[PDB]
Parts: sequence; structure tokens; C-alpha cells
Amino acid sequence: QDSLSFGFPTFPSDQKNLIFQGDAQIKNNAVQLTKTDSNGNPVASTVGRILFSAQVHLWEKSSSRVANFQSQFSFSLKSPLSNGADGIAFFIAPPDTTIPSGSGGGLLGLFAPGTAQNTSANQVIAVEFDTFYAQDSNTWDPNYPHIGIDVNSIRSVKTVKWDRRDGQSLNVLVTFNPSTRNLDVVATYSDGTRYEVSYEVDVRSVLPEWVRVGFSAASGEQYQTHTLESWSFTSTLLYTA
Amino acid sequence: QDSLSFGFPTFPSDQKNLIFQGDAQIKNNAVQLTKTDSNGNPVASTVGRILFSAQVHLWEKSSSRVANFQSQFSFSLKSPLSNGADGIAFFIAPPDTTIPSGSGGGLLGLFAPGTAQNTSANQVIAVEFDTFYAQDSNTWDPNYPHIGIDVNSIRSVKTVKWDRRDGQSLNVLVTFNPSTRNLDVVATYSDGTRYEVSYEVDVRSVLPEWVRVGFSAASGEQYQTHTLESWSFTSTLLYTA
Ligand SMILES: OC[C@H]1O[C@@](CO)(O[C@H]2O[C@H](CO)[C@@H](O)[C@H](O)[C@H]2O)[C@@H](O)[C@@H]1O
Ligand SMILES: OC[C@H]1O[C@@](CO)(O[C@H]2O[C@H](CO)[C@@H](O)[C@H](O)[C@H]2O)[C@@H](O)[C@@H]1O
Ligand SMILES: [Ca+2]
Ligand SMILES: [Ca+2]
Ligand SMILES: [Mn+2]
Ligand SMILES: [Mn+2]
Repeated sequence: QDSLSFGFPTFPSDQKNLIFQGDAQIKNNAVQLTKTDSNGNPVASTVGRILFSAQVHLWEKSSSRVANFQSQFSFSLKSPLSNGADGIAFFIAPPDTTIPSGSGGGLLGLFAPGTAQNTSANQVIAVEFDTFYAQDSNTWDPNYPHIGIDVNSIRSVKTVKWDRRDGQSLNVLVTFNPSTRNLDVVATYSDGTRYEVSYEVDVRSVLPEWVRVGFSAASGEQYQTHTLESWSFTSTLLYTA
Repeated sequence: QDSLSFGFPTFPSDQKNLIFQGDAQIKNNAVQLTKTDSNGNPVASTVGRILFSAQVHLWEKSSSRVANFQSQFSFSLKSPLSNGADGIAFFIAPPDTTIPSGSGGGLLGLFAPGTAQNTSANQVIAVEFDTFYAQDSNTWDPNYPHIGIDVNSIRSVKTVKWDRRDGQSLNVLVTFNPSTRNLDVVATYSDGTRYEVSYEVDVRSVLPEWVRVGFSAASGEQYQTHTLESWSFTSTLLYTA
């Protein structure tokens, strides 16, 4: 299809169109990307991802069209401690994408240790909400919590300082305009605190014509819950000048 | 998801979200439901169906919600014979639906012969465009070409006279309003000729909560091409007051 859109105001337990990878599972009408004990508390060393089953036609070689898409979602992070890790990310990748070996902790379940920074060894665009930046294990990270745009590397091509608020939902709007090649990210907390980051990227040279969209989250030695509360997506193929 | 929509203004050969059954295949940016020779001419004894991969949430028991959906599509039928057969149909059935054994010809690839008219033995709602009504063969049909609404049986719960026009596209709008429980059908030819038929049905008592939508067509002794040219579908769960 040239156009596709779906919306999850909440996440009831009877899902049919979600691909669950790792420890991701539905609990209390929300998607818990990372494992949690019976008490509902986060645990260490866990990775989980979800992907919508239907493939998205991102671009079409023949017609020379590229899709304009918008992804809106909200999530909350909660941890008994305060050093919650490692973060959640919205990502777009080839349809057969699976959790890379050893992609836990700081790699957010998106990259392999040996290629995490090799741009010609990956095919993935992601918007990360990174809460852990210890310079010994996350050497590629700026020294503070941040929202980043990742293009084939765990080392963000663009970042903006961000504030982690335990238990508070962050509302996010991610949009890609094929006309200007701009991938814009706008995140806001209910009190109006706003964060914005954008980057110009030609999706055609990074991803295949058909892709799958979803989320990924991980906790290494440090942990926190990564709860996806809602999600709506829309893509429409458009002719570009 | 509570809502889903997708649009196929045309059908390029490079598809990823369509489930092809029987002889269905894409040719010339259109879906040829029934088999055609190398020259594109229709042949006898052929059945084919397509379904969108993503399951549609038709209704939700817990929240007492029922989906409001709309299916707009266009098709054309062609045949050198004076009595092209057998017809095409838009249908809604359980997710694991497959072509029943011996459902060719007049059964439109939707029902098995032994239970084609046993309503308690089927789970399907279909809008058929029936061009073959030989009273000695398809004994259940009125004696003329017609549009029919099928609910768990090949013997339509309702039909209206329709005119078959060789090689002319028919545009159809199928809608369901959960408030009134009216399943409405409006079809038109490019010259304005209009056909309308409506039926009241509670989908909750006929179909499971999750279903798949698609098209089916077949040709028995008599044949004709059944070309699906375009298709857009949208559904959203609503509260039924
Ligand atoms: O306790 C965390 C501590 O260990 C290191 C590695 O020595 O980081 C681990 O835990 C982090 C948070 O869960 C992950 O991001 C990282 O991938 C993992 O190696 C330290 O840097 C950190 O201080
Ligand atoms: O030519 C139609 C003639 O043959 C039979 C089967 O012997 O019907 C077949 O063809 C029809 C038209 O394609 C189908 O409707 C029917 O399902 C199929 O069996 C006869 O009953 C009919 O007289
Ligand atoms: Ca990090
Ligand atoms: Ca018939
Ligand atoms: Mn980072
Ligand atoms: Mn009929």
C-alpha cells in the first residue's frame, strides 16, 4: 500500500499485529519493553523490542517516491534507584531485523558490539532517549542524559540535552519530511517542558524500500522500566521535486 | 490497534502485506484474482483470493466496542463469452481463513459445497457481485446478475439487480456503522449508474473479534477475468450506545 496508518491508544493483552522480541510483553495495557519481576520492578540485564507486523513502504525506486511519515508515542521510565538505564528507542529497520548478539545495556538492543559504530555495517534509523552516559562503557555518549538521532551508529549524529523524570510520561512526535529530508523530533512533558532535535537524512541511502517500525529498550547493570503507553503511526508515499 | 487504514491506489508487483491464495497474482498494477493465460485471457476452473496481512480488530468484548469500517474499491470484469462467470466478492472472515475444498465456480471460493447454505457452519460476511445465475446450477440465486450481501451462506440474505458491463470499472463503497448496525453498499459505473443495498447485522454474533479482510473470485465452466484495480480500507473501534 502507498499509505498505511495504525493507532494504539493503549495496549490490551490480546495483540495480533505486534512482533515481540526479547523480554517485551504486555502488562497493564502498556508494553513493558524490559523485564520486570512479579512486584513490577525493573531488573538488570534485559532487552526487549516490538515491531508492527505490517511492512511500511518507505520509498519506491521505480516511481521515485519517498514516504512522509509521522510517529507519535508516549512512554514513562521508572526505577527504585535514580540511575535508571539504559534507555528506549523508536527505530526503523529492515523487515527481518532481530536483536543483535550482545546488544544489551548501552547498545539499546539495536547494535552489535563489534559494529556499533561502523556506519557501513548497519541499516537503522532510531530516535533514542538515552539515560546512561558513563564514559567508560558508553564512550560515544555526550556527558549527560539526551535524546539522540542514530543513523547506522550508536554514536548519535545529533543530540540535545534531555531531563529524565521518574514516572512521568514523555509525549513524542517524530516526523520525516521527504521534501526537505528533515527528521524532526519533538518531546514534551505534561507541564510543557519541550525538547527538540532534527537532522537532515536521505532515507533512501540508508534503508531498503520496505521496512518495519518499532521500539527497543535495554537495561545493563543499571535498570529501569521502559513502558510504552501509546503509539500511532502514519506513512504516505509522496512525489518529490 | 484500535484503528487501522491502508490504501492501494494501484497494485505494483512488489507487494509485502498481501496474502495470496489460489491463483491470485498481480499483473499490470492490478490484482488478477482468477487465472489468465499468457495472453491475459481468462480460463476456466480457477479460484483466487487476497487478504491484507494485518488482522483487523472488528470488535472488543471487554470494552463493548465495535468497529466502524469503510472499504472502497474498484474492479472490472472481462470475457469474450456471453456469460462470464462466476463473480468477485469483498469478504471478512476469521484470520486463518483459506480456500475451502471444492469452493470453485458458483461458491466464489468462499464456501464448501456441503455447508454452503448452512449458516451455523460458516463465519463470513461478503458482498458479492454475481454474474452467473443459471437456475439449474446456482439454484440459490435470483434469476439475473446481482449484488448480494452474504452472511454465513451463499444464498444472499439480500440482493438487488445489477448490470454487468464488460471491461468497465465499477466503484464500490462498503461501510458498516456500529450504531445502527447497517452494512451499506453503494456501487457506481463511470456514467453515474448507481446501485444500493443495505442490511442490518450485528457482526459480533457472526465474526470473531479479530478478522482479516480481502477479496475472492472464481470461474467454473464459464469464465471471465476478475481484476481488482484499487482498494482503500479504514476501521476504528467505537463505543456502541
Ligand atoms: O553498573 C554499571 C557500571 O558498569 C558499566 C560497565 O563496567 O556499564 C554497564 O551498565 C550500564 C548501565 O546498565 C550499561 O550502559 C553498560 O553497557 C554496561 O557495561 C559502567 O560504565 C557502569 O558504571
Ligand atoms: O456451464 C455451466 C454448467 O456446468 C456446471 C457444472 O457441470 O456449473 C459449473 O459452472 C458454473 C459457471 O462457471 C458454476 O456456477 C458452477 O459452480 C460450476 O459447477 C453446471 O451446473 C452448469 O449448468
Ligand atoms: Ca547510553
Ligand atoms: Ca452465482
Ligand atoms: Mn546516546
Ligand atoms: Mn448470488
